[PDB]
Amino acid sequence: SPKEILNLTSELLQKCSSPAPGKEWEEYVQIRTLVEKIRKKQKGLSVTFDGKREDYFPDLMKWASENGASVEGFEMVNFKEEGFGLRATRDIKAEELFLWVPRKLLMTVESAKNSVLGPLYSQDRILQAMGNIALAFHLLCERASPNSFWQPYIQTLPSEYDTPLYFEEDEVRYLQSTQAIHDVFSQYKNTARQYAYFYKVIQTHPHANKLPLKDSFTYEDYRWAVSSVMTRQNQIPTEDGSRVTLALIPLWDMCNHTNGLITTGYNLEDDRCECVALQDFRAGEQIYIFYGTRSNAEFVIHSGFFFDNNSHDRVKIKLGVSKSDRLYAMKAEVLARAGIPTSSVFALHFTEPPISAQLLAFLRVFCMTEEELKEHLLGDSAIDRIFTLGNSEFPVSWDNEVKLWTFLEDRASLLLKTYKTTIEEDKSVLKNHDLSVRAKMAIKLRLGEKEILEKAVKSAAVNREYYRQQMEEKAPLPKY
Amino acid sequence: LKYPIEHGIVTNWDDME
Ligand SMILES: Nc1ncnc2c1ncn2[C@@H]1O[C@H](CSCC[C@H](N)C(=O)O)[C@@H](O)[C@H]1O
Repeated sequence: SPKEILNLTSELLQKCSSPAPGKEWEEYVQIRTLVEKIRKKQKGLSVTFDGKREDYFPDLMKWASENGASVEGFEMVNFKEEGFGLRATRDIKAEELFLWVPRKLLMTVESAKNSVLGPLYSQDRILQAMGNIALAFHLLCERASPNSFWQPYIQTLPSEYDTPLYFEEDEVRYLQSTQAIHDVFSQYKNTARQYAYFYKVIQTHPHANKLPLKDSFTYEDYRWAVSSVMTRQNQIPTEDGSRVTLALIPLWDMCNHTNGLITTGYNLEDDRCECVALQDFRAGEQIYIFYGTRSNAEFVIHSGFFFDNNSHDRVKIKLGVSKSDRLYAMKAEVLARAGIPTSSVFALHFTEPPISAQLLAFLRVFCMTEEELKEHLLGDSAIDRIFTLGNSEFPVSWDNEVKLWTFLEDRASLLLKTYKTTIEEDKSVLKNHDLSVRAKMAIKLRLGEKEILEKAVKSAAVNREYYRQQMEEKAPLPKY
Repeated sequence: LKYPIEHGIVTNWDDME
């Protein structure tokens, strides 16, 4: 019944528009219950295709070929580990330009603007503010349009993903007490709110009348659409080069991820995405790219996978100067002069050094004495001292270093104590239980947070001892 | 690389903020 669904989406909209609530897990399960009740009453994806997704890869190649893309030297293969990807059919040398996609093939915020979505786009404040959501509805509308220019692309996309939107409740439960689970909560709530909001908007807006979505628009549709966008979308320049926009990039976006550097760039002159080989690829070898320097929390939540030995992995750490601090005003002014907020969320990194220049600078100011602060505020050398604040080669004093690394060691240790399991229990779960891909993603993610924190504890302890040695031996302070 | 392209670049999905 259309009336019951309208009733349920109004309840879902209400529920998912209330502010953030130790009630976040309860709220999440409450929203899940509503979403699953809606999902079980709907018919899955509004549009499904008769063939297997590989049945449509020849159409993808022919379409891309006719519009100027590279279609020789690789084939599509379903790999067990990464899913479908590209495999070399000839030897491809590192730095060879082997893959290119002209703009005509892309789905962009601009092509969304000029599509059947156009009228709703010009009127809806969310679509105008958020190109990622616009891209998601663009994909849905074209998916439900049998003569869309982009059907060869849409028919070769996956039908499901491993973003946490597809996790079972017990798979997300593994993440209780972590940092990442709050971003899992937010993604689920955002997505449920967006589905209910746009469901009602499509029913009430004249601009939506010609959209296929007006006759069918399921929660499954929206979960698929946003998961397609978050696991594949890209920032590229506009045609004029004057702005950035969001885009889906056919054919090239089939490359799976490995460690390395970004080797894909936009060529404005010839108006196409260009990819040079990240490494040598022998015939028979999967062609990989490096997606970008994201954390494993970002790979799980937004890309749907956990990358082992992600050398850019990190966790968040919130720090600020407290207004109870007797030196608050001085510290806040030094931070301001260094371009650093008095409170923010920093990162702790898996690769040494565990902290960035900005975080080192914050921690030095955080632990400065009044005399040290005065030297960063007054006189002909103050600006020089601000300039080196993020430079580990130029400490403010040995005492300042000992204090800040002591603080970091204790804080990272304190954070380790807030997890419901230890690192060793996590390894034991992974060794002794037989788990799904999704459950393994969750347990590896919670293990990775703790391992980053433990590495930060050891690193700060080592730094504390190094700087305490310089202090006891009255080493001469480096000068800038 | 003038316009490096980051596959699956993270975006803000929070329409309230
Ligand atoms: N190194 C990796 N390990 C596991 N999965 C990966 C991976 N790199 C990419 N993926 C998968 O590929 C998706 C990005 S698009 C890459 C093509 C995709 N495999 C497809 O079948 O269409 C991710 O959401 C994730 O599911």
